[PDB]
Amino acid sequence: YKTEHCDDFMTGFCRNDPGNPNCLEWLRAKRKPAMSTYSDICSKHMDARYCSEFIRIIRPDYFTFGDTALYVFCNDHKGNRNCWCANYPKSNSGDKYLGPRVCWLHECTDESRDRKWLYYNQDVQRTRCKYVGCTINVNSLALKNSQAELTSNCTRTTSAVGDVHPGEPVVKDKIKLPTWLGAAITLVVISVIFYFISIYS
Amino acid sequence: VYKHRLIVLFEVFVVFILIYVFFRSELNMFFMPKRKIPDPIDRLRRANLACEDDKLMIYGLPWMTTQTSALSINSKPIVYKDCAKLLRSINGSQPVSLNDVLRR
Amino acid sequence: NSLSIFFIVVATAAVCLLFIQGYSIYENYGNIKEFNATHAAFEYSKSIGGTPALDRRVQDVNDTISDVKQKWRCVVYPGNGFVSASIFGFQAEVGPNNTRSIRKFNTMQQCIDFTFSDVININIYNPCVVPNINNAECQFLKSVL
Amino acid sequence: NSLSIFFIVVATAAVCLLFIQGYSIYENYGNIKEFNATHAAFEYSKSI
Amino acid sequence: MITLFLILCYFILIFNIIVPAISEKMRRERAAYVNYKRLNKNFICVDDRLFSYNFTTSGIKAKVAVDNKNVPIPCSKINEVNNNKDVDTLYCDKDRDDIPGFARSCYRAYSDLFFTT
Amino acid sequence: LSNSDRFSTVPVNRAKVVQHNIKHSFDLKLHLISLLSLLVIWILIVAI
Amino acid sequence: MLVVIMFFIAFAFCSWLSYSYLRPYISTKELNKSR
Amino acid sequence: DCTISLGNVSITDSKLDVNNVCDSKRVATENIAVRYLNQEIRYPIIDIKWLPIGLLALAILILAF
Amino acid sequence: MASLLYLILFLLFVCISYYFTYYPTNKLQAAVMETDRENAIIRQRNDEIPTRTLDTAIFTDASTVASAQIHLYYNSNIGKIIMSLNGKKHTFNLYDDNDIRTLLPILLLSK
Amino acid sequence: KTSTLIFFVIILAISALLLWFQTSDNPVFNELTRYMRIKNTVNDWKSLTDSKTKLESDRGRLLAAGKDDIFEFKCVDFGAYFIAMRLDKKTYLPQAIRRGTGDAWMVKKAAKVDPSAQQFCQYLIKHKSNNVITCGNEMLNELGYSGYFMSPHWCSDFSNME
Amino acid sequence: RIKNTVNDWKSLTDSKTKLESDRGRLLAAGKDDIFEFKCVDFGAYFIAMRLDKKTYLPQAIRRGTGDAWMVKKAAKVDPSAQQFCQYLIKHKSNNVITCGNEMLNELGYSGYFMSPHWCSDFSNME
Repeated sequence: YKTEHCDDFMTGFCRNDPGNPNCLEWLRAKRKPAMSTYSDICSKHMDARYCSEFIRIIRPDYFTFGDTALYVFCNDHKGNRNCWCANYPKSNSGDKYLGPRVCWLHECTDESRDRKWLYYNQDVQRTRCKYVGCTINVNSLALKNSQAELTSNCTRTTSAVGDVHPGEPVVKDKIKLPTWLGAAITLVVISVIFYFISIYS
Repeated sequence: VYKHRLIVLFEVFVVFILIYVFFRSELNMFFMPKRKIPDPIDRLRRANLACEDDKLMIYGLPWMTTQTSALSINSKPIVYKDCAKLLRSINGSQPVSLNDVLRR
Repeated sequence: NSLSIFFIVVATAAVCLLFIQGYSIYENYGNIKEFNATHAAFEYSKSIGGTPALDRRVQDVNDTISDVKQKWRCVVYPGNGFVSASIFGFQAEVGPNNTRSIRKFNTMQQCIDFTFSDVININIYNPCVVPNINNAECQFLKSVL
Repeated sequence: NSLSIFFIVVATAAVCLLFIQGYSIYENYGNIKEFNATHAAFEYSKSI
Repeated sequence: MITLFLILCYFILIFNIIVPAISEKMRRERAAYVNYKRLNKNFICVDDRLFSYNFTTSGIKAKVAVDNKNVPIPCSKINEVNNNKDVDTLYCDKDRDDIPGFARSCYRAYSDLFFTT
Repeated sequence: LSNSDRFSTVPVNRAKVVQHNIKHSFDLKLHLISLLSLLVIWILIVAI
Repeated sequence: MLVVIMFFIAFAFCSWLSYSYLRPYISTKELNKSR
Repeated sequence: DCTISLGNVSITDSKLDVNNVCDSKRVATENIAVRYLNQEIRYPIIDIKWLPIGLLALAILILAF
Repeated sequence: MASLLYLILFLLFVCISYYFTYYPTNKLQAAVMETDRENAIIRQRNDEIPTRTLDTAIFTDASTVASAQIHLYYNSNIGKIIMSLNGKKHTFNLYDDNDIRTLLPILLLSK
Repeated sequence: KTSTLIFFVIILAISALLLWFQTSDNPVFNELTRYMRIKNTVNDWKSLTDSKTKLESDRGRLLAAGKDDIFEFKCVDFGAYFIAMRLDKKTYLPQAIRRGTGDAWMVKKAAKVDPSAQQFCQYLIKHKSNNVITCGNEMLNELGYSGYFMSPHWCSDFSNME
Repeated sequence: RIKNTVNDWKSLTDSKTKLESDRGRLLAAGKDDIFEFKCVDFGAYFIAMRLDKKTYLPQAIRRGTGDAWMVKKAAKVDPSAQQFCQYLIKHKSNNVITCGNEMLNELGYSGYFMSPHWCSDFSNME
């Protein structure tokens, strides 16, 4: 795919199967038919892996195809939780976190989040975010029969932190019986039954 | 006495009548084998990472008749000059299937 | 007489277990009653099929329809508001002479409230059928689904 | 002997009582583990 | 006294193991059938297939709507199956190996009867 | 401040919390178990 | 003969008990009546 | 402004407590958080499906007669 | 003869009692038991994939390989494997040929 | 001889009494069977559900810090269906519009882009929002399953990190 | 073991408070100022305490219904903290907490066996 000869056939062949290594290699040629075909493919299937590779390939030189694909996908899929940075679910504020405001919602500017879900203008401002606070990150926590606590009191001041609320004593102290009473009754009744049977016999 | 044996036979007859009338279908579905639940990973159990010269391939996939190249994270066929050495270092000379990995 | 001893011990075990169970039940009946009352949903889980609980008493037309175009949706009719549309046609209203005219709504929410309300209010106005046919509305309906 | 049978019956009753008590402990082993997981700190403490 | 013991064993078997099993089965399944009939729908969509139920002396029985080719009718036609009174049906009792996933569907048909029991 | 409602504005008497936890908890009856075991052993050996 | 007589009396009484308690659930006359 | 970035933490039969005290005059606190364990005691009730079988046990006394 | 008949009757008794005590006799019990059995099967199949962190040789390109520590979540009910690598989740469909060809080198080069 | 017959009759009488107990819809019999069934499930699921619910209340308290509209209903797309979810204002747990006395109202999608399902979900948000169901302890106490250990489910972790 | 330990807590507390009341009886001899509130420095906080007139155990100014007041210090020299402790002495001295059995009955602990605490540190240092 170093020449424009296979463009016409691959245009349809790659709509049939976009994750194909040959289709992805055709897109690495970074010609207009390939990028437009994948912009059309990813405007419907932006939640697929090949769309991650597509966004990786195009940006930053041809981010426009991925931006148009993301716009179409996230105006179609309003309920997708991954479109809530580009298309905020609030009715009158969808452009709430566009541009340098992407930093104002720290779940959009995240390293665990795929950047196909951000416009390029949001993506370039993700490296200029200025964050103040106390973050604890644990890559993994495999805990077995062990209670764990992860607290981050971020204030410089030593707070007047007291005790944890114990809850409410739902259980009520019902009047119980002596613990030996069941055994005593069982043995007594068994012996009495045996004695009565012996006398009758 | 034969009367008591006849009573036992009558009781067995009543047991069989009740079982036939009310629990016929439950007993019919008793020797039949249990329902099979599909396993999405069952067809990948025999897959082993063979190497052809410098190209890392996947064997053991029945529905994919042709030898299929192993892809990398960015969906690019894997070519490595030290393919054989890496494979030998990972597991050894003997081939390893996915079943062996799952059974570690 | 070892067999007689075995029979006596096993029958005594049965009777004594019955008495222990009776005493425990007598002294804990209220306790287990409160336990059952407060844990009533733990007897049988509502996911016996391996699937989430579904209230069949509550109706939903989305459960059965498998073709999107069969469903009714609110779509913007340019220059005239919002209309409810499907492959069958548009929600319609009766004219002066029992005619079918496209029922138009001012706002999306009103259209949704009319469309999805459980009250039977379906009046088909197919713009591609022989009685009332025109190219503009038919093309719009084909392009909007 | 009648008294031997009575003693055998009483022994069976007592062993059934013991089995029921062991079953009570068995049924409440999860409660025991929860109590221990919460209160293991106070196993040797001289105050709260 | 072996025969008297056998009489005792079988009497207890019947009236304390089998007949209570009948009682629990009949109570549960009659309640499920009543809840079903309260829906006022002849066929219900379970696992993308139309299932109806009937009550017989042996309990409740599920059947699936099928067409002339013994292919189950999809729920998209549920209305036109409920109005229809001559629907071809296959009972879930007899195992059908030609229909894919019949056992799972009959399983789920029986399972969603007991949303209340 | 994420778990501000987890704490108590009023002081907490944690000793009473532990004492209620001990009060309303499973009672391993080792006294009854020991008496029953001794009775069983005496019946099995001396009595029988 | 006393064993036979007593067994039939108990069988009849227990069958009567079971029938009385299980007629509302096995008698499908009410279900057939409802249409 | 101070960040803790732990790796693959794995703890078994133990207790963990991470406090983001970056030398902020916060005294080392090992306060044990007690709660009201509203425990339900299980009762020694054998499954009453045993009631027929137990009756059979008593029945075998007829063999000793 | 008589002893053989009595033994046969007693064994038939014990078998029928065992079936009616430990096996489902109505549709509610059968459905509950099959739910439990299917859940056990699903949990076993999910647990076949190692949940703990594992070392793999992951090819980040055609000719580049790096040793990486990954986590895997297998859901066999829907047939999907989520790999947490470098803090990001990649979802592999087990019915997709390309996803299979990408995931299998990661799983097989593990240790 | 006679004692054997008397014991025979006594055993038949006790069998009749146990028949009465079992098949007469007794309160004690019903409570004991219920108790066994309930006790096993409680032991299986109550502690898991409580620990997971506390952890997700922590996660939802962390997630809701700063956000103002996190406590109003939004139609969330779960691939094959829509659910009208929000964050519970008290326990900070996922909450969904319930369907009758069952689970959440999952509005099925006929294709990948289904506008009618979106709009019916919005109709639920505006109209049927008085009936709600929360993941975890409430779902376990009302439906018998918590939803955290069942997949696919809108409460499960796999369905949400996918 | 846990049950037995929590049972013994009370007797251990009673023994320790009797011993420390004896030590306080021994210590209070010829020093009348010990019976008056004093602002003592604990490195990180100031506490206004004295010796109880009756039981001869340490007794400090209470904070609400909780333990003794602790005027936290932000450095080694905190004039504001000390002056606030003086203000507490001159105004809010009507409500006090005493170590030993009174603190056990009010707050569930006697102050002893707790590290760090003002009862044990004040008894040990003096």
